[PDB]
This record gives sequence, C-alpha cells and structure tokens, in this order.
Amino acid sequence: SDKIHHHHHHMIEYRIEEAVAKYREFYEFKPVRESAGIEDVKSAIEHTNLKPFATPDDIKKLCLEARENRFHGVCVNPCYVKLAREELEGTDVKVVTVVGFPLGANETRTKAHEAIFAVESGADEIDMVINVGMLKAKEWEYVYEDIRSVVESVKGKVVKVIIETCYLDTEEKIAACVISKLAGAHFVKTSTGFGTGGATAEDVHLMKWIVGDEMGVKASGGIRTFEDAVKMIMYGADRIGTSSGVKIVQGGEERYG
Amino acid sequence: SDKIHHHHHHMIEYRIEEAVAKYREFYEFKPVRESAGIEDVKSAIEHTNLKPFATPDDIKKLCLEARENRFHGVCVNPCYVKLAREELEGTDVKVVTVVGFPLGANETRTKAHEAIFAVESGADEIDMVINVGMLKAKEWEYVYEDIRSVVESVKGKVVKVIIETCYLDTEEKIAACVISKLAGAHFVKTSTGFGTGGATAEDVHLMKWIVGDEMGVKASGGIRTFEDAVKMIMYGADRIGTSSGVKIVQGGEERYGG
Repeated sequence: SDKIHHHHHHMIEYRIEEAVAKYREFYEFKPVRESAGIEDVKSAIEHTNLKPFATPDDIKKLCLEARENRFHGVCVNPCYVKLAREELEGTDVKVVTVVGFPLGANETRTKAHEAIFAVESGADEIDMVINVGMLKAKEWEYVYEDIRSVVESVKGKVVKVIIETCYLDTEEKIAACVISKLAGAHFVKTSTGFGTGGATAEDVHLMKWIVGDEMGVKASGGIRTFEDAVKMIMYGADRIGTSSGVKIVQGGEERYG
Repeated sequence: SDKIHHHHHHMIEYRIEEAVAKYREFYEFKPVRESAGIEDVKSAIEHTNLKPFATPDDIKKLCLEARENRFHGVCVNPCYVKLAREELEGTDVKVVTVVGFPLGANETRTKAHEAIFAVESGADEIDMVINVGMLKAKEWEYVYEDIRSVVESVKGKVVKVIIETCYLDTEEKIAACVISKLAGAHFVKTSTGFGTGGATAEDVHLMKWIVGDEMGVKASGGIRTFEDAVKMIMYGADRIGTSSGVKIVQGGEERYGG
C-alpha cells in the first residue's frame, strides 16, 4: 500500500538524518585495531576472479590457490558457482558470488531470482550491488525494497551490499549503510572494482562506524599488497575482496614474516 | 541427453571452421556503402544511458532527446524499462534494455528470466552479453544454449548478442557470430562500453561479412562524433550504440547541413 510505503520512506529518511547528525557531532577518523598479522589477512580474504573472460580452468586455479593459502572463500560469477562448489567440496572455503553485478540496475525481481539460483547452485554468501541511481534520487523505499527482497529470498545466508563508494557523497554513503542495515543485510561492501575508484580507509572506517560491531564491512577494489590489506583491517574491515591474494600473502611473508 | 549435446557441439565446431575457411580464402576489408547522411545516422542511433548512477530524471531527459532528434530507440538498464516506456508512449521510439550485462557471466536461466521480465515491463529489444569465458574455453554448446534460451524466451522480440570484441581474437569473433546466428539472434553487437575497447570499422565489417545481409550489426563503444557514426555505417553497421547522439546530430548539422 502507498500509505504504508510512504510512511516507511519517511521513517527511513529520519533514520538517515539521525545518523548524519550523530556523524556530524561525534565522528572521528582513527584505527579500530592496533595491528594485523598474516593469519588475520588470510582469514579476511575472499579470493576473487570476476573477469568476463575467466575460463573453467581459471576457476579451478582460483579454488586451488584458496586451498593452498587457507583463504576464507572464493568469489566467482554466478555461472561458476556449481564448479567452485565441486572444486572445494569437503573444505571450509566459502563460495561467494555476486548479484546484480556490477551495475546494480537490474529489476529487483531479477536480483532476487539470481540470489535464489546462486544459493541453489551452492553459494554460501551473496554480494549484491545497490541501485546507485535510485539512492542518488533519494528513493529510499525503492532501495530498501531492492535490498530486502534479496535478503528475504536467501534468508539464513549472508548478503553483503556493495554501495559503490566511488559514486557517492558522504551523506549518501551514510544513507546506503543505514538502509542496508534496516533491510537485514549482514555486510556492507565498498566497491565493485568496475567503477571509478576502490576501497579507502576513510570509507571503510565511516562504514564500520555507522553500522557498528554487529555488521560486517568488506573492503574491495584496488587492494593489491599486504600493506593495503593491513590498512583496511586496521580501519575496520572484516573481509577483503581482492584478486591479488597470492601476492598479498607473499608480500606479508617477505616484508613482515 | 549428453550424446545430443555432444553431437551438436561438434556440428557448431564444423560451422565455425567453415566460416573461418571462407574468411581465409575470400575476406577483403572495404566499405559496404558509399556514404551516410544525417537521416541515416538518426535512424541508426540507440540513444543510451547505462550509468549505474543514472536517475529517473536522467532517463526522462534521455527519452526527450530521443523524441526531439527522432532516434530509433533509447537503451536503458532494466530497472528503468517501465519508466522509458511511459516516457515514450505515443511515439514509435523503441525501448531497448540489456541482459546479463556487462559481464555475460550469470547463469543462463538468470539471463532468460531477466529477458522475460524486461519484455513484461515493456522492452522492445534485448541486448544480451555472450559468456566470453566459456567462448574462450571453446565450450560452443554452452555458449549456444545460453543465447538460444534467451532468444526463445522472448520469441517475437529482437535479441542482439554483445560479443565484446575487445577480449577476442579474430577466430573467436568469427565463432561468436556463427554461434549467435545459429542460436537465432537478430543482431551481433561489438561492445558493452565497460570493457577495454569499443567499436572499430574492422570489427564491424568482419562481423557483417560473416553474418550477411539478413542479420544486423550494431556498432557500440567509443562512438563520439558524426564522422565516427558515418564510418561505422559505411563499413556495415545497421545500428549505433552511443550516449553522444545529441552531439553527433548537432555536429553533422553544423558541418554538413540539414
């Protein structure tokens, strides 16, 4: 009903304003952790290949690298979820895929179907993209329902919302986090890697600050080195999205081992 | 069954090899048409905004520009098909959207559902992305079924297959066109605009030469000027994917007249 959705849109706007007011009065940028070691970095890494030209052989190599390095999970496009699941069968390495990715501009019902299909094919977690255009137009109820439909469709499974920080101002980043939390998502995530920018420590920390300890932040896009990964964890990242995990581990062992 | 899929995979391989043979023996790069005017360019343009940050207001403006300039269609992300249809009601400007776009790496059923939903919402045509990685792995039957399932799901609507030429060698461009044609698609298209390169006259001509005169070629990615649009049409493009349509038209009028 319009009445119900209009009221709900209003309550979202007030929650966003509350967060912005608290940010303006109390926010300060500083680390959340003293340090981060090699094992902490491995445990945070979701080892990723989302290239449109990746082959089945590339995915097999990615899953092998995840086993060898003890990464948290792999992240692959939906067409390769079944393959990744078979390659990792018997291990604790998670299979993560992406929904409505990388543009976030699918019909909500397509996102919801893609998520359902992914879980049926063996995904443990879903990283979806927010509708950035609709967020920028302040259509909060649309953005809410878009995330909520995906969350409810795979309830019991982890859903991460990619907010695509590179296209947003500070208040829009805050709005994206607040809406993702209200909709029952488990993580917010910085970037698709297909936009104009990637993870910054400033964005990661703001996100963690807004969402709190009980919701995850995943830093992604441009994380190439051990130092990059450590920085993101020190400023509040719970997971890292990268395709450079092999070099990250090698740099950690070489420079800090 | 697996025998039937196996046999069909082999059949496709033979069709690709036949096309490559013809190309090696007979291909010559040259223009298909001696020129193109402003009315030709307008008729070819699919006026596009697929930016993830596009707002409803941006889409309304896009549709206005398409009506003002008498372009063939607009091309918008699926969330905006119903909006574009409403904005164009009473005109014959087509509403085009994109499926499995831009990475082509969704499960086939997801592409097929997305296409059905887009047609239910009011799309006239669908531009889908080929699964590039499975093409590069020579999984011809997978690639065929992925296209065919979409085509059949929206029977009666035009389906274009984006082959994403920037990631393919010459033989793979040929294979992508042969498969697209066999699967019943109506057009092949060069580029998503989210890869590492866009349309070239050499790609457009090669694709038109392989698919022939009863299948279309849409040139897309990096088409900025009137002269670029004319070039693509001269070498075999039937449609132009661009966001620069306003400057393309103004450009042709200023430099060559109405």
